[PDB]
Amino acid sequence: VKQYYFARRGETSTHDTSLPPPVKVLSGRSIPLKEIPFEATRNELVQIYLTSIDKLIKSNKLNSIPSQQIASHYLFLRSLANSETDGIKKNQILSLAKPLGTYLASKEPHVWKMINELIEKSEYPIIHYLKNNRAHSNFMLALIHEYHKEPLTKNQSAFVQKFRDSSVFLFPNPIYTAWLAHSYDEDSSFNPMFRERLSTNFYHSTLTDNLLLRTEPKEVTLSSEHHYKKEKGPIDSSFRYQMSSDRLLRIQGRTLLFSTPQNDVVAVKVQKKGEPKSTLEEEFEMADYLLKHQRRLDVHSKLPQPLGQYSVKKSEILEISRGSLDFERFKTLIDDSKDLEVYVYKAPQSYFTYLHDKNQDLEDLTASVKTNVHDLFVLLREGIVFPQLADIFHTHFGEDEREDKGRYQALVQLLNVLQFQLGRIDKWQKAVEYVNLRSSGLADLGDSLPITSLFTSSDFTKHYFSELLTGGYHPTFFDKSSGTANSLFTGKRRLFGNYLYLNTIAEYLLVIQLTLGSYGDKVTRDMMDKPKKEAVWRELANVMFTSCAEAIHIMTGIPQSRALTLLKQRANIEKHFRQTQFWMTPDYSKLDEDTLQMEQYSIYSGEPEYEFTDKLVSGVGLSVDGVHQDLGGYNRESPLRELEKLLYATVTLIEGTMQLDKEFFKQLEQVEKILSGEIKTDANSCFEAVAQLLDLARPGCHFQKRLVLSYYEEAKLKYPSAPTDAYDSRFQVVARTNAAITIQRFWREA
Amino acid sequence: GSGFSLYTDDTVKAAAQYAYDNYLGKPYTGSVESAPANFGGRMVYRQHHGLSHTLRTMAYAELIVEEARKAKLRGETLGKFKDGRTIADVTPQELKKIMIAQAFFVAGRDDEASDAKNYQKYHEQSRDAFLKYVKDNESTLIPDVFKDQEDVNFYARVIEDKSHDWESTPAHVLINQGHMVDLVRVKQPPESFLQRYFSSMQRWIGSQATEAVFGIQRQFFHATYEVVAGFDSDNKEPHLVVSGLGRYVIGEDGQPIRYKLKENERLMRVDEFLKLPEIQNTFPGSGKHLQGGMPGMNEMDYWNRLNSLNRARCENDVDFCLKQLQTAHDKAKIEPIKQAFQSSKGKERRQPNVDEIAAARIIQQILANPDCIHDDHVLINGQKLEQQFFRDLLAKCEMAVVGSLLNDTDIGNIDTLMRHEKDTEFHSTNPEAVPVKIGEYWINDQRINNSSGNITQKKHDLIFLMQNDAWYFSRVNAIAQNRDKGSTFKEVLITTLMTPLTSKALVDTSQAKPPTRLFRGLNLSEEFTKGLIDQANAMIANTTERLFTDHSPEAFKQIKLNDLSKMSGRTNASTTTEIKLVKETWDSNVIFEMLDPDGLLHSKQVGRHTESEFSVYLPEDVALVPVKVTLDGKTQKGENRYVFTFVAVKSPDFTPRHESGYAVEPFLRMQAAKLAEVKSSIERELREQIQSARQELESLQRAVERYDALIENTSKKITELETG
Amino acid sequence: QLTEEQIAEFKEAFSLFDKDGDGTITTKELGTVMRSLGQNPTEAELQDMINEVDADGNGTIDFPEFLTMMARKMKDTDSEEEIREAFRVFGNGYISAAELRHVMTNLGEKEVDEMIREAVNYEEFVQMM
Ligand SMILES: Nc1ncnc2c1ncn2[C@@H]1O[C@H](COP(=O)(O)OP(=O)(O)OP(=O)(O)O)[C@@H](O)[C@H]1O
Ligand SMILES: Nc1ncnc2c1ncn2[C@@H]1O[C@H](COP(=O)(O)O)[C@@H](O)[C@H]1O
Ligand SMILES: [Ca+2]
Ligand SMILES: [Mg+2]
Ligand SMILES: [Mg+2]
Repeated sequence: VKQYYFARRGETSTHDTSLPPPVKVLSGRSIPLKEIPFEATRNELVQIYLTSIDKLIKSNKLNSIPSQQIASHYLFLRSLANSETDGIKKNQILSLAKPLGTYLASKEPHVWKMINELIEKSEYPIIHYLKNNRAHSNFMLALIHEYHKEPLTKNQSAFVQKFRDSSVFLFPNPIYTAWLAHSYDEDSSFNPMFRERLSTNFYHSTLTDNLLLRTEPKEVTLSSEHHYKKEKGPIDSSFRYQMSSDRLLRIQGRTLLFSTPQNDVVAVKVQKKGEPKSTLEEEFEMADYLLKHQRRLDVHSKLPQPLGQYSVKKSEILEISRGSLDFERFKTLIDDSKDLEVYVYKAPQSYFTYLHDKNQDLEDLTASVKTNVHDLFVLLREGIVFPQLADIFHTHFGEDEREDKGRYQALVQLLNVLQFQLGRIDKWQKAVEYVNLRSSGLADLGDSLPITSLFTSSDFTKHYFSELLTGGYHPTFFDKSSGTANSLFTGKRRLFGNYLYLNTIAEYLLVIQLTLGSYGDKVTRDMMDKPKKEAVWRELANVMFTSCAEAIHIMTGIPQSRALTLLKQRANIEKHFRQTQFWMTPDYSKLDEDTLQMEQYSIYSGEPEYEFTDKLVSGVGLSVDGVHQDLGGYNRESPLRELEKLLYATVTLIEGTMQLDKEFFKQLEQVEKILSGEIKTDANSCFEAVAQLLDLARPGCHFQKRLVLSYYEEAKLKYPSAPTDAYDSRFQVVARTNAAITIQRFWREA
Repeated sequence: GSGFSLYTDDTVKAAAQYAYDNYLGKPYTGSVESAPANFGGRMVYRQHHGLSHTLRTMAYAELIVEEARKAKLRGETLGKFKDGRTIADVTPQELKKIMIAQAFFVAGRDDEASDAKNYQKYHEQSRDAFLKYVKDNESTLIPDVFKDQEDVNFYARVIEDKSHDWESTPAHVLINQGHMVDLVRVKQPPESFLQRYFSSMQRWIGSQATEAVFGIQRQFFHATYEVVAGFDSDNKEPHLVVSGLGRYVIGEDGQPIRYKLKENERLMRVDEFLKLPEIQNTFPGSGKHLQGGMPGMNEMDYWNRLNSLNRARCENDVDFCLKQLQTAHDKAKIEPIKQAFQSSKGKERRQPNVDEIAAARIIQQILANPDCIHDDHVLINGQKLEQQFFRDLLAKCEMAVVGSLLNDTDIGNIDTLMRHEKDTEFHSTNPEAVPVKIGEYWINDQRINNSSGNITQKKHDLIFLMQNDAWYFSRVNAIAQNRDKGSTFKEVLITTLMTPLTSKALVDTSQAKPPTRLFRGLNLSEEFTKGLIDQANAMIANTTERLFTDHSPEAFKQIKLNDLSKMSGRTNASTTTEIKLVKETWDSNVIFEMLDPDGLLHSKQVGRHTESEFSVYLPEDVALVPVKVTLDGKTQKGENRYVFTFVAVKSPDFTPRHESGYAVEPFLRMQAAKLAEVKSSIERELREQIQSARQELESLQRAVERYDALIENTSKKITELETG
Repeated sequence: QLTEEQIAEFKEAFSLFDKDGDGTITTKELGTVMRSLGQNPTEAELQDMINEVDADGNGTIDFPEFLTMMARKMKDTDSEEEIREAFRVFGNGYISAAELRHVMTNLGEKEVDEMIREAVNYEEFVQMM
């Protein structure tokens, strides 16, 4: 009855074990590829910034620069000094910051008052000071350029070239993680989009990149009782289903559906043209494993019951399935050999209706979608990945010689060098035509991989993600002084599994989105009342946001309502509604240019519109083949901008929450050691440590702050004869919130 | 130029949204012609002092500032304030403060009453609303946009308008004149109010800038679905004196006196008023007419347009109205440029010219017979062609059409020529860059990558070589643009041979349609950058929209006398649709942004190697006319980055005027020598008939044992190719 | 029977303190989880609890087991003195009602109509039940 997972998460030294050698082969030259270290380069740039601050102070012309910049510099210096642990460096940073504080107090009393108010709330006041569009201004880089009178090294130049939209990209790990976590707060108005009259810069993916480059390599250990670890005997049984065409319900793909007196369905899945018997055996075994561990894993879908796996004469199959109206086409799919292998199971009828079937109502669709999402993500936590839920392609033109092989990549910006946004989805509706998400729940369970196939070289990752595993090359990366091409991207060879994990999560969510869009498109096609169509599409958008919140909750454990609030901070549900309704229906194909542009104005409010120099085919819209609609013009980006923002927000929330928890426990260990006498330091240092631990708490989470308050009380008890006027407002606020929670709970109970 | 703009800045938009949500998007709390109106089924509560009016006033302020900057940059003298500052000296921060104040000017109104007491009450309420908004958001304004509370108080006092002070500071002038000029649409006598406002604004910026402002105001009205009133100099309505109401009257004799209900006198009319010497010598609108309404539609269509759901959207959605105004402003920026030049017939490259068919044939023979190349010259069956001949070919032939004249046999003969040459080429930039041999490189590349020898793979490899291998394209571009220093004759010959071939390969292998916006990166020194900025400012300052006067000749002269597109053409320039790529790979300190809404650039995509990269060979009939120059941050070295925005405009006025025969006379000499050789071998009238015509292509085409016959057949075919 | 918000808080804390993410928490992290959740077990009580409920030869606790543990512990520490301390945080014995609306609207879990109509001597309201 125990509920737990057969997979454990830990950390390794590097994912770079048996990868392709880091070499680019040109016409006849071999160019070695080299990594630019991230942490060392960032530290070098921070030290340069400190020297520039010293130069500024020596130049003693602070009255000539805006007070906002001085406040930014002072707050960052205070936060960096608090982060730094070495006594000498901390003292140097504080001495370097003192003159700015003196000048501000003397000449800007109100700015000084605001700065002090921020200081009393946090050990890293810079992160709260940058909870808005002020994060779009890179004061660190500006000062570095102003006062650094010598060229930056190649590594520093590359780092500056990559991370330049904000100065938060130069923060040390705890400060950057805290800022990223808090940027999703309700009081936060930050959104990663810098708009000017010239152009608009979306850099949401840069936050995820800067976060991922700071993480340790991850590893997943599968227990000896896992499906992919333990060995199982052959399929021992003598079952032989009796096929009678007088009760043949229908033919679905390469499967024969017969009826039963019990109202269930018997499905006979016949061997495919090129597939081996091992595929059917694996499907059988996976079905048994899931049916056995259903209670342990708490899977809500209706799993099929497998009955047997054996061989039948082809002539018999042809005889039984002769009367079906799809017999001719079903003939081609099956193997042409004399003898055919089969896999037989029993399932309810809803197991064969697809999740986008129009005959469902919105409530049933919502329930089925919730079931499918929950099952997918719990099985992901258990170490099983379904890379073939749907067959989604970015393009088919020259797919063989493409690095991606034409497979759509959810987080394209992260897995490639010099890719800036998601691309077109070819024949989007046909991608989820036979999706493995069914009304009952999951299906086609034999097409799964172990999660360890993402963190190591394997057929799947080598086939689809060779660019990530090999290293990035561009002529501008080539340094003639060494004969090597250096890039920050090559460093990802050490951590590619971390990227592929989030890519899989985003791919699941994208498949869900495409299925919902297909349902909405089919349902509203023959409707006439525009309000009814709008209501359908709005409900579908709500379902999508709820699915993303469920993914976050299952991955991190955040409450679903809070996860939805955090997502809504970053992604706009109204815009997603509008964009999905517009681009996923053929109506836009029957408009002239003026009306199309006028509608797009409302579709993308406060942002540039979607431009395409393509010809719309009447009745379909954007399509390269002319019969099947696409999502995006040829060689352009996908028009669903809010969907990309939502996917990136989801993956960023999950990864950043894990990283923030890691930082929080790292600081908690130091606090505990200090508070038990293991480390000898005065009262001020202990209170500083506890305040930092408080600043490393989850946004919107209270029990963490309760624990920190208890540790603060214990520390204050250990140092009764010490001043705490600095660390009193914040803990008083925490205590008041605790009391409010207690009162609310007691009242609502009665 | 700067990043800040009304249409993209977020704090101004937030201020406008707050004003609309709290004050402007609410029903009037009184009864003076204050009944909400219906437009397309949606309610507009304040149709005269609503959101559209405030957004239009803010747009007017920004437009006035930009026109003043242009006028100063034209060398005109502008009105001064109590200190030496003029309107053109207003900085982006001051403009932001002025616009945030302007967003609250009419917030405090409760009715449409126009009496003094109600005026003062409403302005007091507006001042209170502005102060409350600033106080509520002081956590992000008082340190950032406003210097301190004293500056906020200054702007609040401007909003209060206690004393009718409309000239003390730039803020007073901008706010008051924007608010006043927005009402030209409604005032029943249009000519008098237009003259008054033109005179009031002309003393601060000038006549040309005022005309531009009032010309763009009409476009703003059209974009916001507001009626546009016509201007009629020959109007018989009595003239109205805007200051107060005192009408002008003429004495009994007939002249003006320098209600009266005088017995034998009548009120002066508008037409008479506009004829006065003191007015017609300063008002450009005297004796001129403006057609009212939207041109190209009847009265019924116009009435339907003005009464539509779009009017309600403009009056109720801040972002929608801002986008409408932004689009109108961009169109008004582009329109005068096209107005100043003749109209292009089509959008296709012209047919081959006689001077270019000969060049194509010469290139064909050079490729087919690599042995014809010597140390530094080309001895082609009689004629010695030197470096300057090929330089003139590069500088005077449109190599796109020349490449269109070539066939796949040239792509094949590339291998023969490269095998013959095996010479060396040098980096144009960064001389200390380890030169390389070109023939060996091409042979090795073809041997390792294209063993089958198919033509399409050869075209792709040539395009790749042009797109990469700095050692090749740096020299080729430098030679093509005549910027090369110390170039060998072999390098010049290779450049002139490869350019049309690369164009032909790009045309053949390209499949995507031309994008409407492209970016190119250039690495330039500070002095050259300053020269370029001066040239671009000269372009921009003289381009204004017209109301009455026609200023097209000045803009045409300045653009023709200062064209900056010379440093873009003559080569297969590489561009990209994504500026992020430019800022991420090369980080150039200068960036050229080309807009091609019409598709005049014939941009060809470069195969994947790079999916966003295109190649442009600027047509001789197309000019790149700048529309703005912006300072956009700094490069990774810390140098200023400048972005020049150009608009591609095609007109015959930009067609270069070259002298023909630069490539044909050597050609006709070639066939003349060939005929003389064959006939000297022979030794009959054809020889003297063809020889007698010397270096006169038209005369030659008038004029024009088996091996000899083949020779004359070849010469004939050459001549009929030239004539065709 | 535990309230939905209590269940959500317990699930979040359990997931946070599950370091290896296998769905179970070891015995060295139970004390920290309890301190975070509000209940501060003594060393004797913690040792007894560990040796009682986590002596099955595995040493790990699954979430339903943790919920049973928490309900059992709360069954004997529901004294009203905790509510008295909560009210005392905000020595008159009469607490301003103007503060109650502020707190109940801008603190904790966000019904205030019944709060204002009930209307304040905190001890008297406690006895009101
Ligand atoms: N439900 C269906 N209805 C009709 N044709 C189908 C269906 N499912 C698959 N096909 C067709 O049959 C081909 C072979 O089926 P396929 O290998 O995809 O089955 P599957 O996904 O393993 O089965 P299932 O999802 O039922 O477990 C597909 O490529 C498609 O062309
Ligand atoms: N595999 C992929 N999945 C999704 N988008 C992609 C993929 N590859 C490229 N893109 C995007 O598609 C657009 C066209 O690039 P390309 O297809 O590589 O020519 C760009 O916006 C790319 O970032
Ligand atoms: Ca565990
Ligand atoms: Mg399937
Ligand atoms: Mg399958």
